[PDB]
Amino acid sequence: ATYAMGSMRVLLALHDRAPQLKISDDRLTVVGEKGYSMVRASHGVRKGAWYFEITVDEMPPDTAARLGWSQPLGNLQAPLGYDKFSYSWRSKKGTKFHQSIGKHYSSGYGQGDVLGFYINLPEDTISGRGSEIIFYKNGVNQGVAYKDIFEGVYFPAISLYKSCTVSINFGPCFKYPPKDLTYRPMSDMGWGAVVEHTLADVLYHVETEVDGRR
Amino acid sequence: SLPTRAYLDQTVVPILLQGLAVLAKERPPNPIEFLASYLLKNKAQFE
Amino acid sequence: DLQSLPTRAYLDQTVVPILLQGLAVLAKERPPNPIEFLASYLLKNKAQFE
Repeated sequence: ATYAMGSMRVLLALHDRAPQLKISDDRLTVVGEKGYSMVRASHGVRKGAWYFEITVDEMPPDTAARLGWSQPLGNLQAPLGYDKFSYSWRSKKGTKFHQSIGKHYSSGYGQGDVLGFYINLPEDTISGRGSEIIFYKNGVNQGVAYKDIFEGVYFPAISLYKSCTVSINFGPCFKYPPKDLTYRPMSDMGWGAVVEHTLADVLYHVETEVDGRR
Repeated sequence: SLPTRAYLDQTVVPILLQGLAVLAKERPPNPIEFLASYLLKNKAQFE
Repeated sequence: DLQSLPTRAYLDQTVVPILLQGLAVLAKERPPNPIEFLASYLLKNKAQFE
């Protein structure tokens, strides 16, 4: 059995997606089609603090997005946040959705906004700091949207209503990196990042062997 | 002549990253030889 | 066995030790053909690492 390495980079998933969504060749941009449907990223996280960004490239009138995090069982033919498996943030009025229950959260977002998505899943689920989902708008923390979330693997997730266009940035370089929290970029989950980190560590070691350090 | 890490970044790190990536993807039978061959077959694109 | 190892452990057990020594030799010698020097080092020294 060969190691299940997944995709070298974190991208929008090839098959773990609603077939009617239109996904770019580089698998970082997606366009909605008619009623709400969803796509997950190719890697998801189980523990630790993680971050990604989404830019609303175009949002014509009468189009909408619900963006956030989804476990593998989240319904791909429903808006994000429809069931217990996902948590989302709606462009219209900034509502937060989970199990189809929409609650006041923030002001709305739309075309040109760069949104940030933070999740923290502490190792110790009893005495740890507590699990959290936090949304950012153009670098501004919008508050803890959800806490004490269902344990599981969470994938960056995008659901779009009609023909709006968004682009997802998993890292490592973000437009508005949060100033108030630590995190790893979602891009660290691609096995190409593990290769880069392995070599980066080796190069640091070589530098110690050759130059010493002061 | 640059510092150690700088020197390796400008000479071999880009092609080495690529060979390591192919290595990790394909897990070939003789990885050291496979990596040495990869560096030679692709030297010109980085030389 | 080895094809089943996670990415970093796979590299640990295959190429990292020879690369760790080879990159240091390269950094000290500064030869005019770095890439080929490194590829040569791997072939000349493979036996002590396989």
